[PDB]
Amino acid sequence: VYQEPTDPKFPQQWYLSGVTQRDLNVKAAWAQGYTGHGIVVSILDDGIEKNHPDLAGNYDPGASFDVNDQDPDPQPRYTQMNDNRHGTRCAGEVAAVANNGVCGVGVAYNARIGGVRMLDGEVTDAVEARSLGLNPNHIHIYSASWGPEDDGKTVDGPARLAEEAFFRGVSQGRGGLGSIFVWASGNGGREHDSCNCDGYTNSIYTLSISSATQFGNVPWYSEACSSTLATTYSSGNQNEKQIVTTDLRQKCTESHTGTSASAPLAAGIIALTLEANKNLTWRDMQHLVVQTSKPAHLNANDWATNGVGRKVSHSYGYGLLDAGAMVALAQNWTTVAPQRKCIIDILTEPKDIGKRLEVRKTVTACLGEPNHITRLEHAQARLTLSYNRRGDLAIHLVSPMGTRSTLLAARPHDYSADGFNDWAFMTTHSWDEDPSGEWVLEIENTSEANNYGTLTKFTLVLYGTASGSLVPR
Amino acid sequence: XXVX
Ligand SMILES: [Ca+2]
Ligand SMILES: [Ca+2]
Ligand SMILES: [Ca+2]
Ligand SMILES: [Cl-]
Ligand code: NA
Ligand code: NA
Ligand code: NA
Repeated sequence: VYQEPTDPKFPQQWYLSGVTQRDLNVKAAWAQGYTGHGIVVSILDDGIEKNHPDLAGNYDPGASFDVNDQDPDPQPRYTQMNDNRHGTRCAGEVAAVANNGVCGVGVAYNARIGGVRMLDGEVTDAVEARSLGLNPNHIHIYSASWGPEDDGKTVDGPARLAEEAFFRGVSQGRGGLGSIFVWASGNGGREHDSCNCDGYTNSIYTLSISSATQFGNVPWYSEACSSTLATTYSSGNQNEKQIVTTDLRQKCTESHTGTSASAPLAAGIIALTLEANKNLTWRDMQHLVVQTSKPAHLNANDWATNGVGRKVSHSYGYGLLDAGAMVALAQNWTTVAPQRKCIIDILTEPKDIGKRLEVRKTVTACLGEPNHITRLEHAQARLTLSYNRRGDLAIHLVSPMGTRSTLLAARPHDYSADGFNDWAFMTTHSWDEDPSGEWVLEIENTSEANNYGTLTKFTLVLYGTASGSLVPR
Repeated sequence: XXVX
């Protein structure tokens, strides 16, 4: 009979298990025999306290490097302000040691855990690329609780080396199955930021993870966008509990918070899932997340049922991760077919935006060709447009099955006159739909100002397959 | 940028 951890703070890890159902159903996975044995996770952040009493037993030098100082040792730089505590807090959520009388436990408390010290310095494209591409045949899962500024006016994504690292990772990493990149969707809620204006979260190669408060609400810091895939618990108001993990200087904290805590918990659940089936590809893992995540009792005003009967929200993606359901479904999972890509150049002429622009196009989704897609995964609207005040724009994309994705909500702080330069707005909300038929792009001025601009390019990029569909939910 |  499975025996749950005895660690002193495990009873405070409300998000891992409970009788209340407000949890990530992690104990069910543990009881099935999955605790992360043999899986390697790396925290790309400001370092990892490799000698921490709750990390040393799982620490993996092969999963670690110091890109900031160019040496193998990712130990954090100690300062009075304890600035470089962030990576250690993330690591303990994944893989804090269990049943050792110290602090709590990781989600995957028998996995191997490393860290890349890469945020404590100038974070160039090269720094990011050397981190994302570290030891890709040893590290299975990369967790990143960082990204572009959350000021609600930035549009920024991976530059060339970092994007090359993503493509190399998913193509040749993990023996050709593909590196698994887990991303925190952002902390820009108070600035009304959109996580589609962040090219790391908006990438198809990352599982972008949002947060829910203990009582099931959208936290103050949460960013809504269509690229988010799923949710894990994190902090909320001061009556709601927070995240328990390893802290700098060999301490234990019960007050880890924000978007930063959600991605590591997801990385831990994915590690348990990989233990259950080591042959899962990077795309298989996203399919499992889509099929098993749970909307129930997450509160949002934008829940919608997509074309295959799944509920989806811009705050939560497909809902809360469910570790027990993930590991169960992984065991007999049939590898998905190779990824197809169908490129549809929509416009025949530039279109003035004005107060409102609607572009309708009926597509065949590469009918009769080897890249014919009847089962969508990600879809992108790659848009090139000029506008005088970017944050006044709201952009929606409607699929042939009637699913309305918000590609961009208004951003009050985004005064930019620079527009969008082939920006690949991504939605997960039409996963498993048939993309044949009428797509609708809507661009509107949400303000009373007399704004102006022109849409000069709209490429609809469809990814997916032509086989293996399930009966809709 | 790149912020924690
Ligand atoms: Ca070092
Ligand atoms: Ca412990
Ligand atoms: Ca953001
Ligand atoms: Cl591609
Ligand atoms: Na491959
Ligand atoms: Na992503
Ligand atoms: Na159709």
